[PDB]
Amino acid sequence: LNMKYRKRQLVTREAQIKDWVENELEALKLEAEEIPSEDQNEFLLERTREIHNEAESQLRAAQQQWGNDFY
Amino acid sequence: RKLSQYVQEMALGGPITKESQPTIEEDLTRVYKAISAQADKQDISSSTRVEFEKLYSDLMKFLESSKEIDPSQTTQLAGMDVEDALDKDSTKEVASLPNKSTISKTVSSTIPRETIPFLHLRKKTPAGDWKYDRQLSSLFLDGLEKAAFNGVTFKDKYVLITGAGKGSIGAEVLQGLLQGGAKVVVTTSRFSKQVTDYYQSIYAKYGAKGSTLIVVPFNQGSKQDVEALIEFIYDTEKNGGLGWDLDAIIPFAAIPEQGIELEHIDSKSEFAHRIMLTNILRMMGCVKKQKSARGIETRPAQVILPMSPNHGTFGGDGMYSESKLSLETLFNRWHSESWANQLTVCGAIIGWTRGTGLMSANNIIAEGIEKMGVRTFSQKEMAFNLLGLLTPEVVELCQKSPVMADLNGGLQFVPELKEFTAKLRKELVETSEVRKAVSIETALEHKVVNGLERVIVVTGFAEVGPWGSARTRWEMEAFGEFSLEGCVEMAWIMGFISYHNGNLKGRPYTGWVDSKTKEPVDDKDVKAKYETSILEHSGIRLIEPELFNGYNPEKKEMIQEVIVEEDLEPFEASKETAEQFKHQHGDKVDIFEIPETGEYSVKLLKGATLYIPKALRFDRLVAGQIPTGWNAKTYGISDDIISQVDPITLFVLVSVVEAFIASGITDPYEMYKYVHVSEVGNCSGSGMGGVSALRGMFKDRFKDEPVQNDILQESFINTMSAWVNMLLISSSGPIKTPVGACATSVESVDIGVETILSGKARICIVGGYDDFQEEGSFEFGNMKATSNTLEEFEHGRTPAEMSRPATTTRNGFMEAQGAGIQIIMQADLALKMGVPIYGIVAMAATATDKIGRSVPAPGKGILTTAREHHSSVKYASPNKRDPRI
Repeated sequence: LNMKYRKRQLVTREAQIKDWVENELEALKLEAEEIPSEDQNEFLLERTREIHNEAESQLRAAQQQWGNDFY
Repeated sequence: RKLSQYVQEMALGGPITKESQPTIEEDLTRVYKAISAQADKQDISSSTRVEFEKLYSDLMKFLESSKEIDPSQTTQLAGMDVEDALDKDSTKEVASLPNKSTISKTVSSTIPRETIPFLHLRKKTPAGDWKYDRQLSSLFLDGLEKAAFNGVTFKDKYVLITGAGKGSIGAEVLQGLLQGGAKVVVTTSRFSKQVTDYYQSIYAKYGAKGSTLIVVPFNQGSKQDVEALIEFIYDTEKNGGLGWDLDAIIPFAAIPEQGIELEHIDSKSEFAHRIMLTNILRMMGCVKKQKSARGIETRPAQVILPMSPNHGTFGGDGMYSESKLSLETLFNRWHSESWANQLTVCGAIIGWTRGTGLMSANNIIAEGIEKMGVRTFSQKEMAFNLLGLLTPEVVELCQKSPVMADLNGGLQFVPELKEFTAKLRKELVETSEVRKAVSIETALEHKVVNGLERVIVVTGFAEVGPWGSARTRWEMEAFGEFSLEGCVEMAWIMGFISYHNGNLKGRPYTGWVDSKTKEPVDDKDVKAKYETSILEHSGIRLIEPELFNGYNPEKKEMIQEVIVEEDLEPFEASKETAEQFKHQHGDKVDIFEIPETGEYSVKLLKGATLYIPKALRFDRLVAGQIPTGWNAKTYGISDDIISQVDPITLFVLVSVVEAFIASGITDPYEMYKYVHVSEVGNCSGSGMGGVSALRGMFKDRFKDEPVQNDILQESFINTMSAWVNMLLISSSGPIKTPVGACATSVESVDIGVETILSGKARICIVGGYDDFQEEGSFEFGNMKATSNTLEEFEHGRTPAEMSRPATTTRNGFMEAQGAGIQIIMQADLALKMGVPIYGIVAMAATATDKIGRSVPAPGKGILTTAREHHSSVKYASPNKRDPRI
């Protein structure tokens, strides 16, 4: 806890957030066409630049606690 | 005696050893370990010094209250008339075969010439004078042998001393007893702050385990004051107090009375004879009258009266030695007068002290008198012998018989000391006169040839307190003076200094220097060795009391403007202008004061009893006049905005910009190229006051002196925080503005720090203004917590002090004008082209949780014990909601 602990920082995060970023763009690959590919690059500019920030903010959601909202 | 790195530090070691305080001064010294990081050779050296100083201090818990020992090396003299223009030297050589007083013990024993010793102790002589009896001469020498190595203890002694300050021998006597642990009080004539602080460090350098000190101001002569202090040292605790027993007394003299022979029995030379015995002889009498009234007969009081052997020896004495040789009757008075079970006299004849701090007469020769006749005493630390003459096992002999002890080391054995004094004076100055006459012409014989991410950062701040800018008061905290590069910045404001003197039109040719006082004394005023003492204390001592005349706005402070009412009945028939009678005729009823019409004129006027004017009063107020200002305020501000905006808003206006240059952001439009959608902004200004023209909103309405047509805009408390926006950095975002005064300026930060942890906002400011005015008294002073002189004039005169917290001397605190400012960032952007960084943001205060039925309560455990909540139900095992930490 009160040390430079960072263990539960590295174990239950930096792995599960590391997991469903591999598993999240593939969920978009299930909805890859759905008869777009008239606006695929649109949905790449739409959907894929969302989820990277979602990949960014969810890691920052861990960055509330473990040192910065530690108590 | 092997002193080096220690010595004076070794003296501090004994001083550290003295005030023991069981398990108190252990633990702080025990944390000389703790963080003993062996990475510095200095740290490792002190680590060696750690346990050794801890050792003896562990070995002296509960002991006799320290020594009286002087670990300084013994001394003598060093008078030299050197070769060239280097005429007279001075003193303080090293003294051959000395240093240690233990070495100076036996050296002061078997003395030369043809005498008993270096410090004998005579008595009565069968039916005559003072035969050097060995038995009395034994133990006194043995008492010094019982000193040096052995300590000297002084517990429960409770003595007063007349002896004055710096150069006096009683000064060093005072040094001994506080080291010895007595509780000594001291009188003096002169009383000031300069008198005060000198009697702080001596108490701070010599407070041993049981030592307190009282300074009293008291004139030793003029007997109408001598009774009350002697009363005050003996009164009942349910009166003035200080219920002591006064076990010993040493009064010393004053008043030189020099250079006058028999022909001058006139005035203030006259004043010495009343003060050297006549107040004194009643004082030892009355103390017995005080003592024997209570009946404390088992514990007498021992006096030590100074004597002198040079009676009829030295020259134009006047009445000094002649009143001095009138004391010895006290010996034979100790029989055939009933006071022997209450007092005891033991004389002290002390002669020929070196050491000019003050009153070392003929501080020139000191050395030829150690040859033509081998006799000693160029030694200023003779009080070491005196301090032995208060010690128990000697007081026993003082309970037997009075003691004449010639503490003069043997100067009486030379015949004709007077010319013998002059003979080395008349030759050694004459010897200097030889080579001095040689030196100048020899040069004249020569000279005629040639020719993360939510951490919050302190970024910028600038207080304008009662002193100058925020760079000033750190150094005034750091040093009493102003430290020239610090000093001219203080000297910039108040306008004494006239920076940009003009690169031309100086003294007709070229020449510019940052000068003073724009066009009185503009003359070129160099930044060097000047402006200390040509811009000092007049430049310093105007920012403290009497608050001013002609400042706020007048406020005479012994002349109070109260409106008393009266309804007299004589009549006037005065005159006036038209239509204003009607707001006298609306104001007062018709049956009093029918006007008239003012034919070919304005109107007409008065009549019957009229029931007005409620004239005026003259009233004196005690509690005020303490704080002040700075006699100049316009930096680079826009003129004629300042006709409307004055009383406090300038202070916060000059605050923010000086915070911004300190936080390195000029031109706060510079932020908006770190492009936002500009929803990031405004401050959290605060303060109960800012009234400061609202006085004009009430005292200057229905009384009709010029007020602008809109004052309710600048009436509020957010209106300053409006003017930081549109007249400066011009955001659109959030505005908080707490007040919370008498504890303000933090919740503004603390709710302001809540703003930035939320992503609702970024870079922000906090308030901090307040003000003093006429109505800044009266519910202040009447609140009786604020301040009050006269007992801040009376027992402490002290206009510079006026307030010392945690002292019991506090009677009211103080407040002044003030202006304080801070700015805060998200700290990620503070890494983005750095402002730069200063601090670190910690606390979260401000929840009272206590509802009594009064107001207010200062800070003991009222609140913030809900802060540091951090409970401890059973865990015993290491490593928001979190009830533990």
